[PDB]
Amino acid sequence: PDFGDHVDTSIFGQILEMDEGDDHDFSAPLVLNFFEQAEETFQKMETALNNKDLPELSKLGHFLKGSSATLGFTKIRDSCQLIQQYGHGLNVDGSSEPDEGVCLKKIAEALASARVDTVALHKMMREFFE
Amino acid sequence: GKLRVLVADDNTVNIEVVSRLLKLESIYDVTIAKDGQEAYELVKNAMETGERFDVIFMDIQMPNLDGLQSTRLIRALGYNAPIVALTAFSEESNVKECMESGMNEFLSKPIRRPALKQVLAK
Ligand code: BEF
Ligand SMILES: [Mg+2]
Repeated sequence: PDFGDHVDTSIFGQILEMDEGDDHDFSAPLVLNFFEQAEETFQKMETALNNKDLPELSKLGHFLKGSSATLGFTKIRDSCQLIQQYGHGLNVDGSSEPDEGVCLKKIAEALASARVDTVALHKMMREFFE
Repeated sequence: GKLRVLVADDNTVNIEVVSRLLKLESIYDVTIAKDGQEAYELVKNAMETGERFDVIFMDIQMPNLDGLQSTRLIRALGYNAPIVALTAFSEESNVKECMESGMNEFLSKPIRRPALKQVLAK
């Protein structure tokens, strides 16, 4: 299907090659599992923001970065990269942010992007896999 | 003939991908660890029962005990077979601390058949 900027086709295509057939025997469960994982991860991130645990958020960002990276979900991966860095108190340019508030805020902004892009991608996928 | 492999990661998505790639390479005896404490326990058990893991795949970041620390403990036990890092690179020299911890080879997510095969050949 037409995924847009939501999926790197080359990387996602390699996942489809891991199917034994055209029935998406491997791919469809895997992408289904990812969405379960994504939702749970987002919920653990919200708790961590509430507890204002930047280290926990850094680990959660990195956690989901690996699964989104494997499936070629670049938008979610990049938001996850940002949550990993801001959780380390790191800006994009590599500088340290002393202002915890800014880190918390920017993590929330990146999490918002991830939730939106996840919903968008959930439809594209639910169609394609059928 | 048959390889006995340990895969340690906290992310089931990455586990299932690695497991498929291993199955494609005719490797079926694959044990899973969800964190680095389980990984240590499994290697300890494996040495206690005399069943050697021929290779370990070790994610870096995991709850309870991370991959770096698990690897150091594993080397401390006297397990001397290869350990391969499953990484999601945010830096380049991240490998140095990994090698200092006892890891041998390096795979960066996304993991694919070409790179896994090169590791297994050696
Ligand atoms: F959690 Be691992 F370092 F991808
Ligand atoms: Mg991990």
